[PDB]
Amino acid sequence: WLAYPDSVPYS
Amino acid sequence: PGEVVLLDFAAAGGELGWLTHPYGKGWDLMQNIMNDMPIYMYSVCNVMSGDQDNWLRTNWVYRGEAERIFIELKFTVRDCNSFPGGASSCKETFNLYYAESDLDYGTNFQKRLFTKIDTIAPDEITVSSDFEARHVKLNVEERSVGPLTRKGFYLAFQDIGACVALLSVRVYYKK
Repeated sequence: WLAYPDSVPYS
Repeated sequence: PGEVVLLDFAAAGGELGWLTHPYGKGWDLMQNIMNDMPIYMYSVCNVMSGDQDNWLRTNWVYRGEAERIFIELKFTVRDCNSFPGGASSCKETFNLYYAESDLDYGTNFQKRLFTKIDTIAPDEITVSSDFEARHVKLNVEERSVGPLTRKGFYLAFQDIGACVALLSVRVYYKK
């Protein structure tokens, strides 16, 4: 499950 | 006008590294690129995954002249009813803490030194039809603490099993 739509890890 | 900003997560453009504990299992730095501008956030959503106690601590902030700081949060929380069978282990709040120190302790995080400011509750949850349509409900909450007496301070966020995205964390004092 994602907390925010269309979000992906940033690193 | 009369505000002096000490910390601004969204203005940093993904460059602030906040410490997480336990490492790699809870809060995560995320990006969204569906607008002209990228959006960054610290998110956690371990709602059907057993008991959660996930901590996120800011960088160290030099307080300078500030005696009382004001803390402004902007965040989303998804409806626990979005997750089938999770009416027991799903939460819709998280907890805000702080700690003062005269030096930056770096990666040494001792949650025992942190004082709770408040439980943060969303005025508006984001329900499934919102989320699925890419239309979140962004909440805005402000708290203050003081008098501050050390050289600097940290904020921390504790997740107890909610589906939360932190999009803005702004700390200021009034000159």
